[PDB]
Amino acid sequence: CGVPAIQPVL
Amino acid sequence: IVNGEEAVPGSWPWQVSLQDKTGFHFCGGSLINENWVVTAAHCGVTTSDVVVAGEFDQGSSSEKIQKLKIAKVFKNSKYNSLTINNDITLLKLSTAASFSQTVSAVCLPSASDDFAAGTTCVTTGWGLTRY
Amino acid sequence: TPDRLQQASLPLLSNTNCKKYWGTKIKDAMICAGASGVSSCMGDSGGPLVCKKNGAWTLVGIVSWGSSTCSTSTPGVYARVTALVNWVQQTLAAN
Ligand SMILES: *[B-](O)(O)[C@H](Cc1cccc2ccccc12)NC(C)=O
Repeated sequence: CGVPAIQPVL
Repeated sequence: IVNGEEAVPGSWPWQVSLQDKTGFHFCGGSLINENWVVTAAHCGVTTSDVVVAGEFDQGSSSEKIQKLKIAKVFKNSKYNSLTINNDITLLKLSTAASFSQTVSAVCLPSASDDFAAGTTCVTTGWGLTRY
Repeated sequence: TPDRLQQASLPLLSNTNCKKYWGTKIKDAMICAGASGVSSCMGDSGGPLVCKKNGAWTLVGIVSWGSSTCSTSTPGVYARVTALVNWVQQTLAAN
């Protein structure tokens, strides 16, 4: 859980 | 979100949109596995509402989204609508979500987890950007 | 409401510091964040407040309530998941 396949960019 | 920015499409895979039968977005939610969504008790979800997963642009017709039906609404019995305390409702999907690159689960913390003041976290959603 | 999904980074506050804004309305199953130039608003309710812990994003709060005007200088209030996770576990196990 909690690890997206498409990384967020902040 | 006032003063936020547009997200990278698909980068918050657990984020779902609660929409009424009219197609109107009224609340957000998070997938905790393929059959359960966590949302706020004050959202007042009923089984006539739909959970939309895999969506980024609610104005787009070409996204492969998942419109999931709700089997049951579990409003925390401790929820106090007068104080808005214990504001949580679980939704059991009658149709399980299909996890993909754009649809997956967020982790839940242990009851003893510590998240210190000053820590920078992130919040996401389709709420008002200007009030 | 916006068509595309929005995001915003924001700091968590202590319940003591948050009570300076909201007084006694701040209960134990609540956690405050914001007052940093951003604000959750109408339509965001039920959504996540996630923090990265040991490399994974974990659900720390659920968008709950705040300023009627979505003031970016007042703390937003979220349901503290750490105080509700045991109920989530019981509910999932029984159904
Ligand atoms: B919800 O129903 O979209 C709403 C969210 C809300 C409203 C106003 C200010 C907020 C600040 C921080 C977090 C959420 C906020 N909840 C309610 C009770 O209207």
